[PDB]
Amino acid sequence: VLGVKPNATQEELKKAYRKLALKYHPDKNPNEGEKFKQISQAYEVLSDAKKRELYDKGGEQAIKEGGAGGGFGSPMDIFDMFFGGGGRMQRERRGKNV
Repeated sequence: VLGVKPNATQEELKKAYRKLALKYHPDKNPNEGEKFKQISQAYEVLSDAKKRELYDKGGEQAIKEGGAGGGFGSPMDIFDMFFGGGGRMQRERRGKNV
């Protein structure tokens, strides 16, 4: 979904969300505002110390987007999916029934 390969740097991803926020600029807060929020919060996860480290240490090779029963959600849910195998697989897509 992000158009990036497993060998992508967090910097690119950070850059992507910035563009995403500009691109998915809702200007309709009550309707498309939740979509923005997901990028903002997902971005915030990316900008999270632990998440950056974990990706940097040994996550990159898994960042291929499995899709097949991997916990598919929204484009921003990617991190929620990757960190969802620890008792969070029962959760829902971000922006589903909010």
